[PDB]
Amino acid sequence: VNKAAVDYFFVELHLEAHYEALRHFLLMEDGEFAQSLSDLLFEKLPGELLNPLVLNSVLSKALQCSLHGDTPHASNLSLALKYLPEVPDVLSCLELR
Amino acid sequence: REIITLQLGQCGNQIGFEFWKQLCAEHGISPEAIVEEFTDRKDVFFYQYIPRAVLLRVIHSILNSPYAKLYGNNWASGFSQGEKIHEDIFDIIDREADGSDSLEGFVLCHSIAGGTGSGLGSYLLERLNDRYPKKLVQTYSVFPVQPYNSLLTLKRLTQNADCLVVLDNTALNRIATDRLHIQSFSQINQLVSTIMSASTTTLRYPGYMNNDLIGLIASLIPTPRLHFLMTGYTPLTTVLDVMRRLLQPKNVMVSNHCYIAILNIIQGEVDPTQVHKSLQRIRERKLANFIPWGPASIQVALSRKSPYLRVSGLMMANHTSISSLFERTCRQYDKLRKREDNFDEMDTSREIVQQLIDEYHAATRPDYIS
Amino acid sequence: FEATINKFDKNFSAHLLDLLARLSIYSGMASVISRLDFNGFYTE
Ligand SMILES: Nc1nc2c(ncn2[C@@H]2O[C@H](COP(=O)(O)OP(=O)(O)O)[C@@H](O)[C@H]2O)c(=O)[nH]1
Repeated sequence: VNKAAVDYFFVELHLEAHYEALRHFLLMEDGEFAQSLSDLLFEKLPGELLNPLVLNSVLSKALQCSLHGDTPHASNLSLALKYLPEVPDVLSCLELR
Repeated sequence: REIITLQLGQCGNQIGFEFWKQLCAEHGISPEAIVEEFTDRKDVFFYQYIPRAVLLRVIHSILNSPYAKLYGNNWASGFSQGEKIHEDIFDIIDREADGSDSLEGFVLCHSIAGGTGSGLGSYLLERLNDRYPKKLVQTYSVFPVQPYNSLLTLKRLTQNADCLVVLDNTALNRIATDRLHIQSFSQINQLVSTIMSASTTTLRYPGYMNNDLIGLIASLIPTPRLHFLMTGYTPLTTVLDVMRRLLQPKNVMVSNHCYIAILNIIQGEVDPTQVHKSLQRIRERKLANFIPWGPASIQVALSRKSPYLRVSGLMMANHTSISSLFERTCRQYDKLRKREDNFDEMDTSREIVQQLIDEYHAATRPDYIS
Repeated sequence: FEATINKFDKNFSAHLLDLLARLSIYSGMASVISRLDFNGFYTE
């Protein structure tokens, strides 16, 4: 049963793909993506850069410049936030789930 | 960010051709510029396939080659011809410039051995700094009245080209007779094209670090003056085998002294767990010497070979021993200065390089600052 | 007449600025502003 349970994951649901895909996006392993996401956000720097009209859309503009992705895996990249910044430091809190 | 190449003279058009053959072989691109059935981003060099080539006699045989579907002897005369076709040739550059999405640099393949291109190379770099001030330029110059045309172009390359990869035919032929046993031109360039191909391994294949041409050059070149590099390519087997065979003067493509920064590119599927171990053994045996003033290190990054085509490796370094090569050249000039409208440009050229030869010899002292 | 053309201006331009004020306050409904003004006009 167990050998048939683990095998069911790889050859049918692509567990080996999800790991080698989340690393392409979260851990920023795939270049031309972090070098295109961070490069866009850093061009701006308050009330701007915080509404879902720019940061929820900068991702859909980022994936096009990735040259790797645009698959069913490539979706589900909710570029959300977890704090409202007021205003030289080295901090810009932002998640990517 | 797109990259575009320019090839001048007889030499540049020859090695650039084989550079286009070897690169076209890396991807599944037929000689007829058509993709066959048979990950790799092929958009930086190719434009939908069409290569961003600019070719300036042998051109006839180049079109006579199966890859047709893939597109005097003085210095002042080479500079004059560049002025007579100033606007005529430049339109090709502009239409290829903005027609491209975002230009990043300008790869220049040319020779300085007294050819019409050697002057032709001097002119283009002056204008490339005139029109586009935000565009990097890289040049893979190659070294051999020959003292004249050589020392002159050095006056332009030290203030226009923000980077440079030197290749001297002398140290190349030593490799030719020893490990290929040729005793021709199309024979040595086989290895030369190999150096350039692997030089852009981190560009055509995406990686984490160094995903752009400014990612490689900004670390090595410390000042806009000390901007000269040398190369190494060992496969001609673990990581400690590669880096140790690279540091030997038998492999360097150049004819106190110490390094400023090294870059080693590994293309194999080697086990990345031992890459730190090889770094320890190189340090403890003290096989290489660095600058004393600032903390200078050696950097390594990994990538993957072309799956269509074994552990390869490239070594890129900025060694102050490159100063000796210039001393060989300029010494010949003074001897030709006493043996043979104003002859004043040749003066400032000899003047400015002697400032560079002073700038290298001053970097090896523990008090290089101020 | 000449005092009526300028009367339409202050009346229409004020009504237009009410639109872009409400079209902008949201979470396309945002790209419409880039269609209304293109020269940075109506930047008030
Ligand atoms: N490294 C290398 N140098 C070359 C090659 N072919 C020609 N050269 C150099 O080019 C120089 C001759 O230039 P030439 O072709 O006469 O100049 P042009 O007639 O103005 O193009 C020689 O001094 C060679 O050193 C080559 O395949 N490899």
